Amino acid sequence: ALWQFNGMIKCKIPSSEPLLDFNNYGCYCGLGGSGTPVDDLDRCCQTHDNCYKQAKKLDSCKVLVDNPYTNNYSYSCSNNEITCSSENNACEAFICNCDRNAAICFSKVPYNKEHKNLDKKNC
Amino acid sequence: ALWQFNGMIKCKIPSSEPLLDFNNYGCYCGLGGSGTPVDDLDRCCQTHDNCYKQAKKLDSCKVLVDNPYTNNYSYSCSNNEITCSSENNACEAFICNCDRNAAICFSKVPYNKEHKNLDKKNC
Ligand SMILES: CCCCCCCCCCOC[C@@H](COCC(F)(F)F)OP(=O)(O)OC
Ligand SMILES: CCCCCCCCCCOC[C@@H](COCC(F)(F)F)OP(=O)(O)OC
Ligand SMILES: [Ca+2]
Ligand SMILES: [Ca+2]
Repeated sequence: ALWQFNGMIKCKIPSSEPLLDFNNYGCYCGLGGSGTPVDDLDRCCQTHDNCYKQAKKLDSCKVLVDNPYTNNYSYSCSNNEITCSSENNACEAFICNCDRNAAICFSKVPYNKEHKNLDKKNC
Repeated sequence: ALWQFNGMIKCKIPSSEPLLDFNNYGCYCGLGGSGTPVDDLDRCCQTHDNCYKQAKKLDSCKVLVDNPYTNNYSYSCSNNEITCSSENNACEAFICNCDRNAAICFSKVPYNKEHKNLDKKNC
């Protein structure tokens, strides 16, 4: 769910409030997403969005009541490393992987303040 | 919470249904507990019970709405190893530790079918 993803980014980037720092960034970070990513961080978000889309196609996900945003899964952060729990069922394990890859990506790319709340008339 | 503890024991003992195998065992495994533990597994349960008691004394726990049984915390199981998440707050981190130590203990001691549903008139 959204809360585990928030916690994953803080595990990788301890100094951030992700929901504040990464939501509404570029053409992909935030609900939805269209166009050409404006930068590398925006590219991370595009991959993550494709990952959730991939996930929804999954038979194990279509059976669940909740979508990738409210689908709680299990993970741990210890020493700034993320571990998706083996207790997660197929769908949850897939989302956890999507979220874990994005958190790592976020922590590896430059952040451009100018792309925050990006004028979606540039997407 | 009770559900994470259940999941922790299965992480260590993949062949079990803990709620079925370990509840109602000896004088300590299960809600409550009094007397002299009947065996090593029962001793594991006594330590775990003392651990929750310790936890409740904790200032950070007394502030919470829920007791150790319904207090959700975060952890992962990967390769049969348990990791308490660093996202857990003081109280949750303490319970997770209590639960993790008990799961490991359970997996290290012999199980005696004869102590199941132990005649609490022997406690
Ligand atoms: C007017 C309403 C528009 C505002 C958007 C609603 C706010 C809810 C947030 C939804 O969250 C969208 C999102 C969150 O970004 C991650 C972070 F936790 F760090 F913010 O998914 P995405 O895959 O797009 O990010 C890569
Ligand atoms: C008539 C009602 C009595 C039945 C008991 C209620 C059932 C709810 C279970 C409560 O659970 C008690 C308990 C669970 O044992 C762990 C396991 F998940 F493996 F079962 O805590 P404890 O510290 O004592 O174990 C060491
Ligand atoms: Ca998006
Ligand atoms: Ca007990």
